[PDB]
Amino acid sequence: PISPIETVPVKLKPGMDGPKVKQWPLTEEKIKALVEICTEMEKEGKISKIGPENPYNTPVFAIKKKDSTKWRKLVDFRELNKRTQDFWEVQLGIPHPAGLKKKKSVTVLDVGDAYFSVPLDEDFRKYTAFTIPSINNETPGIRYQYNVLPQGWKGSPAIFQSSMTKILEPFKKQNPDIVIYQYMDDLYVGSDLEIGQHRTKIEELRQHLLRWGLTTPDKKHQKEPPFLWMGYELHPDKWTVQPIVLPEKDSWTVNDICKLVGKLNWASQIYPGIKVRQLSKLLRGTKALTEVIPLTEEAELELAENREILKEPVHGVYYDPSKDLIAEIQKQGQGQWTYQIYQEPFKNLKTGKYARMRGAHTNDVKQLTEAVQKITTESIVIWGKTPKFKLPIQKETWETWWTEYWQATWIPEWEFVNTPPLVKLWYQLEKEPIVGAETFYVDGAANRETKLGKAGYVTNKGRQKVVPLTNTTNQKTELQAIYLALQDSGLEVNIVTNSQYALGIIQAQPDKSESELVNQIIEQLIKKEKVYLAWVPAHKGIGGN
Amino acid sequence: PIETVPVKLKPGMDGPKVKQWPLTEEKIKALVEICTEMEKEGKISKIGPENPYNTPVFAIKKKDSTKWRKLVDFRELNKRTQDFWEVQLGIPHPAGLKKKKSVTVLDVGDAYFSVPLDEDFRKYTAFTIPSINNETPGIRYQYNVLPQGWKGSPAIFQSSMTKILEPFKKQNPDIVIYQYMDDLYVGSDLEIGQHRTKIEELRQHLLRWGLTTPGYELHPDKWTVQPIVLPEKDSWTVNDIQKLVGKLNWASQIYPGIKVRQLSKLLRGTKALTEVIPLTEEAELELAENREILKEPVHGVYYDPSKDLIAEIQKQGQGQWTYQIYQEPFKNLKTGKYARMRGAHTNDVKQLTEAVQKITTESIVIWGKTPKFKLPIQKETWETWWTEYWQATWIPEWEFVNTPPLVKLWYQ
RNA sequence: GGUCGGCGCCCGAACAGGGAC
DNA sequence: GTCCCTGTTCGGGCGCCG
Ligand SMILES: Nc1ncnc2c1ncn2[C@H]1C[C@H](O)[C@@H](COP(=O)(O)OP(=O)(O)OP(=O)(O)O)O1
Ligand SMILES: [Mg+2]
Ligand SMILES: [Mg+2]
Repeated sequence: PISPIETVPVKLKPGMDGPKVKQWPLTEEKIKALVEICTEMEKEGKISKIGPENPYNTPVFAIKKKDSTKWRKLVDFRELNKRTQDFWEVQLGIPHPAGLKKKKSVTVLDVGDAYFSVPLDEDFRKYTAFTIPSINNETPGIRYQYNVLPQGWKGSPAIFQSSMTKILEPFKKQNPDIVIYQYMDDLYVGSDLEIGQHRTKIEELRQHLLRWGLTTPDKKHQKEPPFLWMGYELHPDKWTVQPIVLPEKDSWTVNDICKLVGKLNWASQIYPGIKVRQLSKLLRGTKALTEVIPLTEEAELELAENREILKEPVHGVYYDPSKDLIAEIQKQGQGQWTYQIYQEPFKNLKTGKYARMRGAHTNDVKQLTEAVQKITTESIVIWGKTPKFKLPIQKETWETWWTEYWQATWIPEWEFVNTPPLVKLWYQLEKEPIVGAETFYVDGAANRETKLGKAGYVTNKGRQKVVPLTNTTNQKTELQAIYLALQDSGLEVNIVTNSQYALGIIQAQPDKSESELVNQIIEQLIKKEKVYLAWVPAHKGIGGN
Repeated sequence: PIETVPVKLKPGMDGPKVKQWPLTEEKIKALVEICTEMEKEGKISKIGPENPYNTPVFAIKKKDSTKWRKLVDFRELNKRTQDFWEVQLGIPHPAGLKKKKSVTVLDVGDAYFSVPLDEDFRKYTAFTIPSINNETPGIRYQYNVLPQGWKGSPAIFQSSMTKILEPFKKQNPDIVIYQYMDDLYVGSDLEIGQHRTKIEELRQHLLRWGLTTPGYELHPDKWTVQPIVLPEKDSWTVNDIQKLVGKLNWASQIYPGIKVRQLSKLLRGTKALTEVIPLTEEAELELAENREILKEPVHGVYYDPSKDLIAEIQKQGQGQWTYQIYQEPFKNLKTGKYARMRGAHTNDVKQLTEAVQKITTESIVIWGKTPKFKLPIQKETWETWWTEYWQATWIPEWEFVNTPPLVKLWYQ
């Protein structure tokens, strides 16, 4: 029936009252389904007929379970949610199959009518009031309150998950070496007993769950692989993602694109080399989820590539804690990175991508460091340890970067893997001035009001330039002055400036900018043999600053 | 039998609601073992999701320990309990500690589990053990006794601690003892032998008084001072003088009497950076007066007991790290430099973590406060790695900066 | 057509701090 | 007061799980 587990004292936010909302008018089919349901639960212990001394009401509806005929009765408890106390969620993330160890025997149970088997706080029941029309117009309709966790009420998930832990604990304690992956009401149960002992242990556990009001219907995957679980198929020595079906469109709405990008993202956990930059690039200046947007040629190419990636078949393996984790990263271009985590070669635990872009200006070294950071944290969640890295950057490159950078930066144990394109720094600033090279004192400034500015330089050899700029800023004119000295100098050059801003952008050796100007500067820096940059204060009459 | 000190957060503030971060397997194993034992002793107990509060939990090994030690990050709870532990039940900081020749740090956190925690306050001390691969929902506990890591616990235990140390103090009245968080700072001017001996005695005294202990020997006198220094050259290039003038121009915000007029003159044309230019007699004079000013202390610079401390750190390269501690801009209470710490020449994060602990430990001794750090590191980088290197039972506050060195101010 | 909790990815807007005119 | 760097912190959308 209903669990004997003690109830969870729940309250409302101080100075707030229960909900007062009238039913969504709904389809007759829905009404019939709900009528069946409410009668059932009435009979069972789950629902109770309320009198007229119940002032509150909140709308209900129903959905279908997937590949099913049964209805899930939901309650739009939004308003009530606004007015319920906050909870601390105990669900901290999602189990992943690449994190499972190899077990000799495996079972996957599911709990029948999970929520409705858990008693609600007596004193709180009053607010879960809902009405159901017998017919849409014909009769007033019977109305009720819940005695058990509703479905749509913001406290239900954590209360269920915590109650499930509470129930499982005596059994788990009695059975130290039975692994139980508990996610909401899915129980993946794994052991190293022979199939007989294991089946016995399973029966024990189902009995136990029964003693606490919890039923395991015979939608239990008996130890017959493959087991369907958390969106995956679990074979004895491999797992795969359940079939992913990409959107196909003649004409693409922003809704379609969001759906496609989401689906590719899910896919990228085990399909190597999936990119989304170009498809994602079309969702920048978008307003309507209905708004249609033309596929760029480049986006088109990206989609073709992903679509044929999703053709050649893949599977991940399980985790062997007696072998090292390895994480291997390749560079894709345009700030896109992918990676595979494996233990034996060619046998991925899982794969993944990193494409995020942070800051206006950046370089490949920084982005690789970020991809390492992301993978590290993911690995800690999944396996609780940091994998050894294989990275497409020369040990010397990395040493030059981290030892000269003014920010603290680090990468854990890694080795060079010679898989092009290699990550490199594209240019290097001198630490000392260059003898025999022309010195440029550069300078730019603009008008805050009129947005007109000037950028130019004067040279120890008499070279001079001034350039008028239209619709600009101080910062812009400052990058412009530097850029003109780069444009007009030989292969070696010293450049003096008072822009801390421009100097602070350039000394971080970026190879990538949101800003065209900065990118042009970068192109110029790459063509030089030797560039020395220096700062001097303004308003003190240093040269032509 | 023991009476619990009522505790109320500062008016107009909620309890902490901070998300638990991912833990390595060895840290989760240690924590699971520790909390199991602690619940068996009543020190903590399970709570549900209807307690809306949370504080991150993790685990560390102290320097040379091999013994995992539970650490709760009560920073949020501490700055919400502030007038409770700083004002109502503040612990006095002894000006003499910092003057002592030798100062030893002893761990006494365990003691605090002797004392019940105010029933109404327990809910605020909630934490959640996480699990590898999210095999389970997190397991939530709260504290029944005074927790390690909360500034309230030394506050409340203060009475018992003074009562306990009373004899030893009576015998050795020359010795300063300071209680900060889970630590006891024991300073004296004895020569080392008799110092360490006395520490051993105190360890025994504490041992019999029902309180255990898991070298840690400071010498505040040798806490170096890192000033601003100008270069010395027989020949000066245009570039050298530009460097010299930017440095002096930065310096002037701290020392008002500094001037660059004569030196600036030398840079009037637009000469080649590499060109040597004779120092003008006036310029030499200005320069010498400036070395003189930089030799002297800043004027009117005093610790304000009502303001917080701030620490900035600069990465100088080659394992070298400079820092300043101030309450107001350009009014440095202290400057310094570390070199050759664990991780030198291979790991910036480990070095910086060490720097942060050294500096915090120094501030505790000198002022009885822990500074808020400005850290030269991207946030993600720090957050990913700092708990792997943390060896202390407190955690300072911090924020992130990215300040390209245009002038080499604190290192030559 | 419509509810909840978690985790992923992306977009946005505010707010705090800090520099530079 | 604009312009332009660190960081919060809340909102939205899609995917996936229950
Ligand atoms: N779309 C949803 N909205 C709110 N709660 C949900 C939703 N889907 C699932 N849940 C919650 C309520 C369920 O009791 C619990 C378990 O999920 P589920 O196994 O899918 O249904 P169920 O246990 O209630 O019935 P069944 O026996 O068919 O599995 O998760
Ligand atoms: Mg179910
Ligand atoms: Mg289920």
